[PDB]
Amino acid sequence: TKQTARKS
Amino acid sequence: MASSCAVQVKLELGHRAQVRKKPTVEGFTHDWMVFVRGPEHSNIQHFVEKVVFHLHESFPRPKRVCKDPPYKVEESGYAGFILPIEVYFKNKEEPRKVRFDYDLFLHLEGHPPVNHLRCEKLTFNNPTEDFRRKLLKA
Repeated sequence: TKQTARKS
Repeated sequence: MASSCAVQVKLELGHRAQVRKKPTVEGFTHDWMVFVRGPEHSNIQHFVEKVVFHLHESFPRPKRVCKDPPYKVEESGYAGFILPIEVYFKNKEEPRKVRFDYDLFLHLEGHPPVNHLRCEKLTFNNPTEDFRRKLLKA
């Protein structure tokens, strides 16, 4: 399912 | 040598991550905990010298070394990231360590907290006698 943003 | 041996040990990596109902003043929206352990709470310290968690560069002090069980890191944050984990063995010979790239992903507000388990099997072909007896104590 849907996940947060990543540090990127 | 007439005989040879392969010793197999099981590791369990995993993490939990939970949305805080109010973010910290820094904007940390999540509390999470990542760990390395053996199954059935077996004593992997018999052959594990330390576990190194390499956190994302944004963290202060991103190198987290756990020299004793529990091998875990508890932190608050705002985003998921790839977490390289180094498990050092009590072994003068090679392999000296093993590496796993752990996906520390976080879930959205309103959704269940993350609870993830990753099972890893290690095989050591013909270890030294001293390392072998440690591996078999686990």
